[PDB]
Parts: sequence; structure tokens; C-alpha cells
Amino acid sequence: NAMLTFYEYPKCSTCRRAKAELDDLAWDYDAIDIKKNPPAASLIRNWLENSGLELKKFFNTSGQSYRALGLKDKLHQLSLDEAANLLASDGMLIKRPLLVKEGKIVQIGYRTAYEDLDF
Ligand code: NA
Repeated sequence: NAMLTFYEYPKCSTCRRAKAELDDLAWDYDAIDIKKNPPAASLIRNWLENSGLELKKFFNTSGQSYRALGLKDKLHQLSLDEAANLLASDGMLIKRPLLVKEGKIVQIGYRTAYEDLDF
């Protein structure tokens, strides 16, 4: 089982770019469909608590689920247990792609090349 877990979705242009880079680097990874098999709530909670990243960075703010639910108004009210439950309940709510190493979040989205992580 690969040290790297790559969460993606078919209709996701950034995911396709990121996966192409993983292939070019020949890094071992396990690709998981974030809608069919989202990360567990306990795992998401650990990221929310320990990554140092702000809560909103974990949400797919350009997606329908986020808009339809008005999370814009609600996010500042959520506890991290509440947010982890929410995210775990609908993979379409979660920012993608995600790159995870041995259970630890190492990159959300694809603003910078994975090679910079220097694994
Ligand atoms: Na990523």
C-alpha cells in the first residue's frame, strides 16, 4: 500500500493535471475517488486539527454542494467535529485534489507542482 494517497474525481481538471505529474515523477500513489470513497471523518478531523490550514481550505467552495448549503454563512459557526462530519458525509464538499502521505495531509488543491514537496 502506497505511502501516497491521491483523492480525485473524474470531472476535475486540476486532478487530471496533478495525476499527470505523479505519473511523470513515477511516484507511487493510490488514487481514490473522493465522491465514491471520501476520507473518514476521524482522518479529516486530524487534518483540520493538526495541519495548521484554515478550515475553508478544506472545502470545495466553487462546488454546488457548498453553494446549495450556504456554507459561506455557516462555516465560521462550525466546530471542527461538525466540519469533519460534514466533509465526510459528501465527498463533493471536499476540496480536490488531495495528496496524503501516511495519513497526513500534504497538499490541498493544485496551486503548486507536487515535485516541490521533495519526497
Ligand atoms: Na493535492
